[PDB]
Amino acid sequence: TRAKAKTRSSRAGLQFPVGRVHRLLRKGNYAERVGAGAPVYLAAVLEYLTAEILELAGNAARDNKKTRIIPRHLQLAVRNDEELNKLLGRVTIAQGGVLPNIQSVLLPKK
Amino acid sequence: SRKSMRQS
Amino acid sequence: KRRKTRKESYAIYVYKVLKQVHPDTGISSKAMSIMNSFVNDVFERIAGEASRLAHYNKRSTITSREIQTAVRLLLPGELAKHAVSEGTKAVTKYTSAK
Amino acid sequence: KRRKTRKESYAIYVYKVLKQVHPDTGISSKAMSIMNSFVNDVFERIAGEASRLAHYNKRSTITSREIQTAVRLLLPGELAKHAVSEGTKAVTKYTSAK
Amino acid sequence: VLRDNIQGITKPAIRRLARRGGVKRISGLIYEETRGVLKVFLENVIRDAVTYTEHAKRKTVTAMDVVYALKRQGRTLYGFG
Amino acid sequence: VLRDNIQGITKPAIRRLARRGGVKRISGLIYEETRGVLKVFLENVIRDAVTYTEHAKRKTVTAMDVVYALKRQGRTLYGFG
Amino acid sequence: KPHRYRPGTVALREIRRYQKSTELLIRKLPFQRLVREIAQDFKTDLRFQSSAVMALQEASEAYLVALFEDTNLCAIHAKRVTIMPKDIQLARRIRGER
Amino acid sequence: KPHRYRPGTVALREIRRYQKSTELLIRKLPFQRLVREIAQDFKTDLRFQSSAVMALQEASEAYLVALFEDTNLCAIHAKRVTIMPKDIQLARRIRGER
DNA sequence: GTTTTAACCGCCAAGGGGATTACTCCCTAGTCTCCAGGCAGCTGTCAGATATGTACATCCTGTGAT
DNA sequence: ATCACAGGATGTACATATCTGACAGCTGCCTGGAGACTAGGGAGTAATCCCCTTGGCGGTTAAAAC
Repeated sequence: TRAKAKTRSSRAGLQFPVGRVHRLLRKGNYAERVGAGAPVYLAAVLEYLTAEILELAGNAARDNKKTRIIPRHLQLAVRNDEELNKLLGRVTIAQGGVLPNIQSVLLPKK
Repeated sequence: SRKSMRQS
Repeated sequence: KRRKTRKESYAIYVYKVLKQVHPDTGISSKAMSIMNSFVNDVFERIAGEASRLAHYNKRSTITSREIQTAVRLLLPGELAKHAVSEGTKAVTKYTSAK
Repeated sequence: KRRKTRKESYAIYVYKVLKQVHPDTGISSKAMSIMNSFVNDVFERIAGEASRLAHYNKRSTITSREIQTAVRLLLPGELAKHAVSEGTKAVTKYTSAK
Repeated sequence: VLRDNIQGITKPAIRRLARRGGVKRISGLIYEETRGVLKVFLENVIRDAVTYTEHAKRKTVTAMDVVYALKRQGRTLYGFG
Repeated sequence: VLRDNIQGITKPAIRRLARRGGVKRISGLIYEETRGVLKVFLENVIRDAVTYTEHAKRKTVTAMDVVYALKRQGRTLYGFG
Repeated sequence: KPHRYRPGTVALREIRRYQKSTELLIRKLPFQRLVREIAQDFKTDLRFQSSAVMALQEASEAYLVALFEDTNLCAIHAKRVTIMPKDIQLARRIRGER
Repeated sequence: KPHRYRPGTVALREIRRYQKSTELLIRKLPFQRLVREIAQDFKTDLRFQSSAVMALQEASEAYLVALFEDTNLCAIHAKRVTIMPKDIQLARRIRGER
């Protein structure tokens, strides 16, 4: 009898689908062959980035007295983190708005 | 021997 | 009558990660779509960089090293090093199990 | 007496096109390298656009119409229409021949 | 046949967009320039989207076509697939 | 170990670069800012090139590595392969 | 004597209000009509999905807001607090769109 | 008694001369030393091909020339003929680099 | 305009390693079978949108004053 | 006589009550991922070569510094 099925995500201690990433790499016309550890590494990287953005968005939501993350929270999280802003510099988030930035020259004179 | 219509 | 054709998304994985990082915080449909598009975009970026790396070195296989170099080339500063550490940890654990 | 490896380039074809458009005109090594890099870059751009066009439409074959759509997307206007005309004429002649 | 719809982008709309951009004072000639710039941008994006739609042999411009057109121009949009 | 090599970009060199750019009058504080900008740009390009070289298991940074580094930053350079 | 705010208090209030808010600032029907009129020049009898028009409006508003931020920066550079068409032209020329 | 040109004739002459010319404007050895010093922080005992350093110099000079063009445009926008560090900062901010 | 210096060039010399070739093995594509993770579909319920009234925050002009 | 408060008006942030629809959870199932093998070649590794990078050294003077 064959052994009980165990997902590759559980082996690496990851929540993202390692098998789905492997299938997308194989069927994405990227290379003739795909290594075994490559989908694991890519799933780990994607999970880390998602965790960072979700943590920052949850912090923003808690600061806005909300319990559900909305696009505004994601936009605030992305544009407030320097590295995340650099990564998504040319990315537009729908319904995210803009930061409250008013130039100091336009402020009233005391 | 070769001319392009883009430059007329 | 007939169920719509299934469309694969990263919704459940993003929700699991959110519950890991914020047990009490939820997520809206638009925010979930934005997260899914972000995951797809990052996956496409990393895969394309790894493919270009393999082509430049006349290699036929994308391995952990090629993805790692793609991550180092695409993520800025602390993001790159943290992603490298997380990925190497995951690969080490995966090879340690089976 | 170790012969250098074969490095493929578009130099001879660029020279033929130059002799077609300017019989009494030469080209330097640096200019030839620049033209070769331009050909390679445009080839990569069009091929990538055609590949993502095929992926978007869930097709496994890059055909003439995918390349045509890539040319229409990447080239600025009159260049695009003249390139499309030349490509269609060449494809028609090739199909007519054999 | 639709005509003269660029005037539909009214002066208050451009003023609101400038306020969101942080502009405190707007000249009267800003509106025509903004309308022209918006027309050029929409022309480019819609041209790319229609090219994508025509390649797919479809008669309906989809959200995915717009997303692909924006990505081709280096203006990736999140939240529409 | 090399040090203080940013000063090798002399004032006449920056003036020549500005003249090629059409600049007629140059402030005295332009040179430090230009050196800093050039240092940042070179740091980015060289970091990408060294990453490419390390991935290739080479110890010599090749022209192809620099070309790939520039192309990654949207600065494709012809004439070097 | 009726109450009147000085010329610039209400402008700052509007800036704060529209930077705090995230809803679209252009009317939906005029923008849809403009999109359809522009698309008429590329292909006749075109249909549009609602999500397509929403995405187009989102992208256009984001682009216009970024352009207005650059225009405000350029106008401040000229020791002015009023944006002028020359500021927009300078911003678009530096960006590389002209 | 000695012949002296007015303050700006020689600047225009140099502009014309260096826009006619195409040779590199930065000395080779200082730029190579700067490249090696910068690369020392990334990897030790690194070697460089001559073509790599030439490509780096060409890219750096082209980038600086474009930046100086944008800086001149910014300076003209402020009713000035002298470029200032704030002009460079504004150009880089509009470009999207700082 | 005057004084200084190191960039450049020509030449020579040593060796590090990039590139090539040969060999071999083990990692991945491919296939078959099996099963359970995820997706479409319902459904209930509570977080936020919407009034709604109220307590400040802030702006602006009159005005008393040192 | 030009400058701090006084106070009025407006707007905005802040409890509070309704309600709803969108989100989170449960269910059935099927298709895609997992287990278990085989074949074969892509790549890791060892040996070698020569070339091309690095180091040095002296003379000239254009360019850098003042």
